[PDB]
Amino acid sequence: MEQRKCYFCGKMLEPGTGKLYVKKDGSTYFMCSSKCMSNFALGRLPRRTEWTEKGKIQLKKA
Amino acid sequence: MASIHRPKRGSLAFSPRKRAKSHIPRFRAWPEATGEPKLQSFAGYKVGMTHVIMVDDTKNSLTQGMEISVPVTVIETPAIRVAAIRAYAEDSTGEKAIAEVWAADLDPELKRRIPIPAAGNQAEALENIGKLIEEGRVSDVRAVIYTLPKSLTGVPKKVPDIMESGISARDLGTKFEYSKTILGTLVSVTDVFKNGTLVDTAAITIGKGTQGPVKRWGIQLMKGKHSRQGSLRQVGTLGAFNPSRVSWRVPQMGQMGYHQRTEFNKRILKIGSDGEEVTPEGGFINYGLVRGDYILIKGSVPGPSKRLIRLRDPIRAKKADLGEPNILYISRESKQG
Amino acid sequence: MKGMRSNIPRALNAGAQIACVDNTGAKVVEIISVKKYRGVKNRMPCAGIGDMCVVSVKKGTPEMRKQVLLAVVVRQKQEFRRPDGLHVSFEDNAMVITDEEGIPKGTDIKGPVAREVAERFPKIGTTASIIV
RNA sequence: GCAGCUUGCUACCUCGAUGUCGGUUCUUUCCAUCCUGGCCGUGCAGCAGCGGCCAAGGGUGAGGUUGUUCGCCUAUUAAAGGAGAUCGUGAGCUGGGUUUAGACCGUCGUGAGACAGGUCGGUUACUAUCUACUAGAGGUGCCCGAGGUCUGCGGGUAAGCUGCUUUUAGUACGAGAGGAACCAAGCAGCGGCGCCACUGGUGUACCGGUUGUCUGACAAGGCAUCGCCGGGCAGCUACGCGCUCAGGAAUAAGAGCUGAAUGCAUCUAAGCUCGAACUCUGACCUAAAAAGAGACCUCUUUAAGGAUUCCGGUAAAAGACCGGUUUGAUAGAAACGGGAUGUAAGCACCAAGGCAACGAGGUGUUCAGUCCGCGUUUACUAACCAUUCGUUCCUUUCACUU
RNA sequence: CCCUAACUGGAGUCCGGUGAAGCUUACAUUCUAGUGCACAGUCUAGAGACCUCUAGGGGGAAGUGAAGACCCCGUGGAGC
RNA sequence: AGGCUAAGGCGUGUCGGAGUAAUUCAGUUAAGGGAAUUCGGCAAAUUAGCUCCGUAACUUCGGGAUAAGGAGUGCCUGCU
Ligand SMILES: [K+]
Ligand SMILES: [Mg+2]
Ligand SMILES: [Mg+2]
Ligand SMILES: [Mg+2]
Ligand SMILES: [Zn+2]
Repeated sequence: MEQRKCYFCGKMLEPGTGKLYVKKDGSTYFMCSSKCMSNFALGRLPRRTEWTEKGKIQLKKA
Repeated sequence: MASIHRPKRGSLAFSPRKRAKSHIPRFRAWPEATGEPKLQSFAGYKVGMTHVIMVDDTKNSLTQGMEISVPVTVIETPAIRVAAIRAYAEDSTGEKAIAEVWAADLDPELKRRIPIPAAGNQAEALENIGKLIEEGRVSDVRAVIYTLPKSLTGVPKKVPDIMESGISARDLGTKFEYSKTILGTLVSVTDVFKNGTLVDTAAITIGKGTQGPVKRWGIQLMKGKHSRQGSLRQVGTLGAFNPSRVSWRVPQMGQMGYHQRTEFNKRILKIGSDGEEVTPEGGFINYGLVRGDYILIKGSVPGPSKRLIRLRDPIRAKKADLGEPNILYISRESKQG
Repeated sequence: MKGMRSNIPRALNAGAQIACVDNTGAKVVEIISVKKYRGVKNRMPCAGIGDMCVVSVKKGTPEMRKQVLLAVVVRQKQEFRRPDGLHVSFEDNAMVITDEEGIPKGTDIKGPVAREVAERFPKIGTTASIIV
């Protein structure tokens, strides 16, 4: 069972669920839900979004 | 005229598409015995769906040996009671009920369905059935069972559901001996079905009420300019000029769902006793949590949650011994997410 | 053809103009029909990843243009599920020119190909730089 | 000779109107069979053809031109058969064509005007009485009274049909080139039935951002399509997911066995064995209103039990259906779990700058605030109080009571 | 359009109030075939059919609306 | 203009209740494809204000022209 981390929120994908998104340059992004995929498609960066682990890391930098 | 062909809209194999006459599915056929005596059917209640990660053990499959995610239906299967033994006589006009003996002690909530048979004739009724079998008046024996939904909490009902189940045995005397062994006992789903085997599921499907031909039969919508001329979800024609009538085969509105349906070759992926193994975080939506022993059926099953699902051993199964599934992960994540 | 392990929706129907992502000189091809596809009344021919289609070269070189060719779709934006429950989707649709047997006419494929076509057509797999 | 699917002939019906062509939608039938099944012949090595016989169960599609029918063409395809149903189908649709009034071109005519040429434009009425069908109810019939479980006279089904690839096998066959079949596996297309763990859509619950304006400002709100934009649980849904065999019997064409007429021979005249995607059975759905109107068991005859009221939803257009009702988790509240959104207001500090007043905004308090048409715990409130039928009604045409 | 889905408001559906019109010789629960002015719910022979009610789309009643505007005929008109 | 509000006029563009089917009138949204629909892109969608840059064939020299095609735009602070 492959352990996969959501690219946006940083949550671990539960097995049998979630999405893999592949860009043209071969870059692959795991999405745990449709919400993370939508926020990724809006151009939002995870570090600017407070509820994600990268947003929490950026805020906790202070 | 040169015609474009289309398969007929829907199946006429389930006509008339009326409401099922009971909330319980009735089995019209029973398979043949292939071993020791046992009940050929069981009844549970549908809880909901989850999915498991299992190793694909299906022989010859492309994904055999690797991890696959398999949707499953969880069905609560509390022990059923064997309420009665019924003997049948076969003649030219088919089977007729000839004898019945009820178990001496029956559950008090059975009164919600029927007035309780007394603890009267059981030895003499059984000896009457034995005499009838010896004199050749009996063609086969069936067991009358009922569920006890009071132990469940997602199913609100306390009134049992009563149905006849076949007994699988090599001979009629063996059937009678086994039925006398099981009469009045509580049979567990492990005493009927084994893990990894195929079964047939019967239930009354989800009721949708009165539905139009587009949803009921899958007729085409009106297309293009016709979509906005006033008949969008209506059938194009009801008939020809001759014959001067609407055929019963013309798709029309009516009751949709709440029919009896039998599915074939649904594999049991796990027989469980601890309901915490399958209940998700936050519970099953609109149901709650599994409490007693349950069963995991691969894929979908007819009916919504809380419907009685009848399980019988397969009548048209193809594959031989499948094995015990290797369930690596049962998903207990929130169905509400 | 040999079955794939994944379930692929036939996302592209006839008339779809798909970017061709090999070095054969075809930039945009339009699906005419789908090989090994019998349809039903009113249904357009449908193609998902791993399918071979008859195409018409809409853009590209003058030599390639207006030619009826065979192409295999290797990327699709419509999500498809792998056997272990993961759903995969690409950023765009892509195809590569091939023959009947499935051998690419080009030599390099810019961009990632789906693993399913890589198994169903091993030469597309070897020709591609990365398989996702 | 057949058919009546082309065009004629005819004038029997219809001129107090049976609405035209083509397409579309939906249903059905025929077989003279295009494919799929079974066969026979071959100038049939195999591959593949050609010809014929049985067979109508299933399939017979997508596009460019043209109003087309028809036909041509394109790429798929197992094949992309033909025809009937008022040239099926306008109280279903469409309106491209034809078939009104306008106008142009050509031709004809002195002219008005005409054309079986072409061209541009040109209103598609009705609340369903009966019948038929699709579904849903109330009765009466049958019937100890009631309930439950069955049976199955019957009705229906395509519930499956068909390809590709692998294997057999680069084998049989063939000089080579080429190249099969039984069995076996997987996948796919179409069809059918169901389902919502997953994924997608929606989600006028909900959460947030923001424009214009109004309620004096902040805060909180109204309105502008839900103002718009972003996200989205439940539910529904498909673009998602599950299941979708045979086997047996009896046959068609046909191939044979035995077998006489006709000493032999003969598949046929009796008899017998095989033999199809057909038929039957088997699956599956439905079915005591099967008038032969069913079987069995249980409970009880002032009862069994049913309905109404009550709290509901696995059900639901009305009816019906399925449940619970204190001996209770049926619904709701409360809290908690599980979720949605995205970090509330106020306060403090910072803020480009401004002498100041102010100051969009940033940071902390704060994964906060708000919200949940899910669950759990929990009788806290509400499932209480009734009513009604199971008696022909009054009567003493009484099995009784002042 | 492939191929439809969900949702919003108004109808519809169900309830209270109000309250018309249009088809109609009669009968009428039909279905098949034939027959017959050769296109029958009523004739003939069969086959079916227990009655009432509700909803529903329009197969049929050669449904209803209009003494056919197409064609011909009339020792009928009108305009040109 | 449109939107939101005064004043003034109204809740009488004079039936209500209920919230549960199909269907229907009018709307919102819609994966992937993008005219494959259709007689025909009918209907719907796209674009859209203002400023600046830039603007073809052809032309009766008037135009075509807003051709086409690009960039910017809110709020706050201080100013010229
Ligand atoms: K036809
Ligand atoms: Mg009609
Ligand atoms: Mg005369
Ligand atoms: Mg109203
Ligand atoms: Zn995530």
